Amino acid sequence: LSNSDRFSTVPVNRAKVVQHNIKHSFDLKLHLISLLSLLVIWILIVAI
Amino acid sequence: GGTPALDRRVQDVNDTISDVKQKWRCVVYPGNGFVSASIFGFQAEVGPN
Amino acid sequence: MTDEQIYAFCDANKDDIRCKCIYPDKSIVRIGIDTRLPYYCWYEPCKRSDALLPASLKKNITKCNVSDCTISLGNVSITDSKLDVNNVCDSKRVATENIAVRYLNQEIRYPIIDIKWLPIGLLALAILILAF
Repeated sequence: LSNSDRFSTVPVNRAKVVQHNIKHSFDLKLHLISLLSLLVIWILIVAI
Repeated sequence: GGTPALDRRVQDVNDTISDVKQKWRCVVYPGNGFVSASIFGFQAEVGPN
Repeated sequence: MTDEQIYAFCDANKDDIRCKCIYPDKSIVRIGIDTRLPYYCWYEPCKRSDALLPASLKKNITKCNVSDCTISLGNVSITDSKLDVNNVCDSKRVATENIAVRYLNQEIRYPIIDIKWLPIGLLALAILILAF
């Protein structure tokens, strides 16, 4: 009962908690990074 | 994963009673009908006096 | 409320549901004595939220349903791991590995270079004048 207020009387949808955590989190833009890297490599070798 | 969602707002008496002896149980009474019973006796109604 | 008003309420109407735990029938306490289990531990009116209880009755009720077993760990040292101590002394408590998720209210840092770089960057552009 020390941490009784730590628990929830109502049920908790923990899947939605994890989904909001994923939604509002830093986006490692590997798509942009990969496109930029390929463009850099092509410019450095083929173009220049 | 984890554990199933639990709604405290709906009270279940069986959660608090951890001993079978203390739970109220409907059982067959050979004398007449069926009666409630437990280690605390039979559920009863108040008489006149 | 105060004990005197409690007694007045419970003896004005000794059959009140709220004032039933305080003034139970002698049958209930005698059953509790025979069973060797105090009546206030199992009596249903004593569990009512609106049931009023004096100091003595509540401090006796607190004695009901308490286990006596002690864990005395030593010098615990854990790194890059997870620890969870549950004082379940074979009390019909199922092994629970429920992961406690929370709302990470994260603030995303933005890729802002310290604007103290603004003079230096200007100097960079300035060196184009050397190429002229």
